[PDB]
Amino acid sequence: APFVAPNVQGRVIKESGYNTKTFKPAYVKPKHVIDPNMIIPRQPGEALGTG
Amino acid sequence: LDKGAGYQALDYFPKMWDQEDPSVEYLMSQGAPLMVPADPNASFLLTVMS
Repeated sequence: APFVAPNVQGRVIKESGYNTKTFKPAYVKPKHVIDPNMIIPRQPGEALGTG
Repeated sequence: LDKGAGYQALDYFPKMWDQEDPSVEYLMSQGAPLMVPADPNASFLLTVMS
């Protein structure tokens, strides 16, 4: 607090305000194409020979 | 080799789908044929003309 000789008025004290933060979320979009070149070939569980 | 009928093996598969605008239908039948002689030597071919 300010020391102020009691013979005088007093001292005016300043203030401070405040702030805000604002954010937009980002966007994510992966995809696969699944044409036959991927469906046909033998997958690991398939028996050798026939499948 | 079609998502229709679960890729299963068929003599032929009739398939039909439409385009929304203009309203055009497409109609396709597809099949995977081969005629195999079990004994390719049970027959012969003779060319007789010149």
